[PDB]
Amino acid sequence: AIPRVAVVVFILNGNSILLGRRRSSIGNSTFALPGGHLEFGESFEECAAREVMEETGLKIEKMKLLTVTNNVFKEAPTPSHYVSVSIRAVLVDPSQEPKNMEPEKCEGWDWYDWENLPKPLFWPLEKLFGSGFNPFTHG
Amino acid sequence: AIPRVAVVVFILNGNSILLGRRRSSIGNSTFALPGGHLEFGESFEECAAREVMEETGLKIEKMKLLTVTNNVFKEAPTPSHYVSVSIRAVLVDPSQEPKNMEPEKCEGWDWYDWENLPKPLFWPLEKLFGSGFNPFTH
Ligand SMILES: [Mg+2]
Ligand SMILES: [Mg+2]
Ligand SMILES: [Mg+2]
Ligand SMILES: [Mg+2]
Ligand SMILES: [Mg+2]
Ligand SMILES: [Mg+2]
Ligand SMILES: [N+]
Repeated sequence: AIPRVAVVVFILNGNSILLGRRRSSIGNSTFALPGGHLEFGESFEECAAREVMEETGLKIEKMKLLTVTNNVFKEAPTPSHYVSVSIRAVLVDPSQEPKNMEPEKCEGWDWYDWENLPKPLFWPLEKLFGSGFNPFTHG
Repeated sequence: AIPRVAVVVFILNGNSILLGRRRSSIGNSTFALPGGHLEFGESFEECAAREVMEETGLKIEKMKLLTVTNNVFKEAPTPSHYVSVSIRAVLVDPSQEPKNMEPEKCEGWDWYDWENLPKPLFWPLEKLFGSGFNPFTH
């Protein structure tokens, strides 16, 4: 069991970010960002765009590094440890509608306003926001 | 292969940081930070303190997250991909001096002034500095 790298993406659209409820052994039914495992040789930005495309169909651009978090799930059915690298991005076409391209892993994607975020948030996301982190203004 | 997580540590002492020349198949003889592989279940801060202790004997405190870099070495004898999390720290005892605890991996550790850094820096470190990154003010 070793720590595994994931990239997670804050897609900023107006005052909103894209979230979707997980269908997963970890954080089931909680609202989370699009994202996934970093592949060998891939950059953070390449991973962000690929994962967003694979999961939502959305085309993003202007990717920027935000932060990194350490997320240990010792009590999961398969104990897991993720190191999650967060990336900010925007839509190439702000009118583009999300699709649920991996519908066995997510209930669906929707936009949520920064001042009216849904609950329950996936714990790594809630914990990060609890530190005061704001993807619109960070860095 | 798969990307592997390392934690690397900027130990700030006055205007200086700790660096040591690698003995390695990647970046041999270049100046690098103390650090190493994150273990399962470990926090970034726990890893930083453990790796610094194992490599230098130094006791550090006040750890703080700085940034993360993606470092691919496709050309290495064994192709490697590291995701490096940088941590800032200071010495518990400012008078403590490092020891070369793992001479198989490093020639030794010394303090280098921010305005007079040595060369060659290990490429991930040189590339990070090339972006304007400064561990004292970040
Ligand atoms: Mg994945
Ligand atoms: Mg994947
Ligand atoms: Mg995917
Ligand atoms: Mg190591
Ligand atoms: Mg090690
Ligand atoms: Mg060691
Ligand atoms: N995660």
